Order: sequence, then structure tokens, then C-alpha cells
Amino acid sequence: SMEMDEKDFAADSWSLAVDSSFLQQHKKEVMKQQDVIYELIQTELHHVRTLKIMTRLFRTGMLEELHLEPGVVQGLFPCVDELSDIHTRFLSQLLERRRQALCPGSTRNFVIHRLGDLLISQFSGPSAEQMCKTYSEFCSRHSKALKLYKELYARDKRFQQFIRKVTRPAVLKRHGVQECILLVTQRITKYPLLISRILQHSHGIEEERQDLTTALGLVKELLSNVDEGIYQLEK
Amino acid sequence: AIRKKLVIVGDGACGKTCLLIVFSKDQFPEVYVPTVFENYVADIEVDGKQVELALWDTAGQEDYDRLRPLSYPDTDVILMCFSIDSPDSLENIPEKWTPEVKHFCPNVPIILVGNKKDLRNDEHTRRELAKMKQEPVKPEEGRDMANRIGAFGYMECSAKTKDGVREVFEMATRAALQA
Ligand SMILES: *CC(=O)Nc1cccc(C)c1
Repeated sequence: SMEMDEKDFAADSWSLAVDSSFLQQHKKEVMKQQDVIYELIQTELHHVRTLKIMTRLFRTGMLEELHLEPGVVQGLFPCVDELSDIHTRFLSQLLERRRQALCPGSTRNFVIHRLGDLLISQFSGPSAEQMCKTYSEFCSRHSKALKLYKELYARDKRFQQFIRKVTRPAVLKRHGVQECILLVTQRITKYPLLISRILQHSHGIEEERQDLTTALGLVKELLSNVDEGIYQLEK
Repeated sequence: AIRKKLVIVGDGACGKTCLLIVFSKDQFPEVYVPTVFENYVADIEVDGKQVELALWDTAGQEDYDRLRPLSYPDTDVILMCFSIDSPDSLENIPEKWTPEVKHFCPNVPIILVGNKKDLRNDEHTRRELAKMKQEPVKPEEGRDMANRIGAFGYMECSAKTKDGVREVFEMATRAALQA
């Protein structure tokens, strides 16, 4: 994470992130719609931070500090670079859409009127196919990754030392190897919950209600295809 | 401090997400009740034992039968949730949640939790249920279901008022420590 985005998403909601006089200028439905959008971006930020912990802290740490076969590290952290590139581009697009919506002279007061188009482009076409193929692979390799980590911790003492060091900071409390792997699997099932609650407060602009409805169906078609392509691997 | 894993299972609007958020925050969200729960690691001291309790949620996974089982590995305690204002959610406990939880998690303590107990004396909740020829889930019905499915225990709570929330998670920690 970068301090700019950590501070921008430090607040518990959009109502507490924007200035109090700025909040007082808007309708209740606007405050509710923006609170759910802010959360979609907040959790997307946390999702990319999780994927960076897996790539730079755990994965890269095991390559430089340990004498493990590169095929073993690939089994512990499958498709993490592809997932990192996929969601980093999405977070990028969500963060730019927030900066375009920013009030001139302010760095925290914003109202996003268009989100649907951003989601339709992410959850459709070749971008969605890349993501569907990536998550079907990740989730089919998820068990073998948990089992491989557990075998390495119950045979190698230098791997045990490495895990105690990297995860020692309080920052990594809920973010160990196995927690990160499950964090990445549960992520795709969060989107229809977020987009449905966003859609619920987007009945002002009609093109926007249709965009969020089109994206909602796109996320469900995608989830159904990731679920259909899962086929658990064994050691 | 021993690490133990908790997973909450149950139907869609049974309140499993609300419950986790209220426990992890300690209060009912004042300004914004979040939509989702990522994960949380709780420091609990039950009966003089210090435990690290990883809290997970299955909300969003209810329709994906090949994704959902990926939440179950290494579970030490299952909170089996149902809503007191929805007697239909209780009917699905022995038909859908119990066969699946017992298949992926053999020998894992299950605590049947009855969420939304405040709605048992709510006016609008009783009128709507009367149209469907029903009434809120009675304590004896929950106990009779926890007994029939072989649950470790039956507990009720309210995420809204926070009554009984601390006790469900403390009991879950005691249940996870059994071996
Ligand atoms: C652009 C902007 O920041 N406008 C604004 C309106 C009301 C109150 C405050 C502090 C700013």
C-alpha cells in the first residue's frame, strides 16, 4: 500500500472520509450510495495489499532467503502475479474514477456518479475471460497450496523460522500464508454483494441503474463459470 | 497463544455477517454497517486460556457449491446460523447445512446459533410471519433442532442490541479447544 491511498481509505465509511460540511450538502440516498462505493474500493485496496504481501513478502522472501525448489514456491503461491496484475489494474481504474470525482481544492471530498461502466468493462470480454481462467486455476490449486505449506512447516525448521519472522509485525495479524490464500478465494464472492447494495441506491440516473444491473449479471455469470471450472488437485 | 479457526455457515439473510462485524468491532456499527466481512483474528481469554481465533464467513458462497468447501479446511469450530424471524432457514439446517458441514468437517463442534432474537417481540416481524401462517422460532424449537442434528450446543443472540454475542464467541473458543 501507499500512504496516500491508506489515508484516503482510513475512515470507516464515506460519511467520515469526506468533510462534515461537504457531507451536509447532499441527499441521504447519495450518502448511502457513496458509502457502498467507498467500501468496494476500500476492500479492493485491501485485496491488492493482500496479493502484494503474497508476492513480495512471502513468495520473494522464500526465493532469496530459502533453498526451496522454484516449483515448490509456485505451488504455495499459484497465479499470484497474474492476480496481482488483474486487480492492480482494477484498483488503478477505481482510484482514478475517485480522483476525477474530487472537488477542486480538496483531496477527500468526492461523489462518484458513474461506476457501472467501470464494472461492465472489468467483468466482460477478454478481461473477464482472463480473470475466470485465473480464478478457476487458483481455486483448483488452493487445497494443494494449503497442504504443501503445512508439509514444509512440519519438516523444515528453516521454513518455520522464515514464517515466524515475516508474520511477526502486528500488521500481518490476519494475513499469514493460509489466511492470504483463503482471502483471495473469498474475494470474488464479495462483488455481487457490493454491486447489489450499490444498485439498490442508484435509481436516480436510469443509465446507471441499467449499468449496475448489467454488471451484476456479469459478475454472477463469471462466478458461475469459475465454480463450474473448479477441479481440486492433490499432492 | 494457540491458534484456532472459526467458520460461520447458514442461509443468506440469516445475519452471519452482522454478527461477525459486531463482535470484531465490539459495538453495533454506528454510522455504516458494512456489506462484507473479509476476516479477523480475535484475542480471546476463555476460562484462563489465551487463544487467537480466526473468524471466517461464508456469505456470498451460498450458491457456489464448488467454491464454498474451500472455506472449511482446518476448521476447529462451526457456528451454524439461522434467523429467529425466518422459520424456513431452520428447516434447511438438517437438510442442507448439516450434511455438508459433517462431510467436509467430521468431528468439528457445531454450535447452533439463533440470530435476531430481538425480532421475537417485534410487531412488524410477527404480522408479516402471520400472513405466511407462521411465528418467530421458539426457544424449544431451536433446542430441539440442535439436539436432532447433534450440535455441541444451542445459543441465541442479537447482533442489533449485542445481547449474547460475546458469549457465543467465548463458547465457540471453548468448543474449539476440545480434543
Ligand atoms: C470542492 C469542495 O471541497 N467543496 C466543499 C463544499 C462544502 C464544504 C467544504 C469544506 C468543501
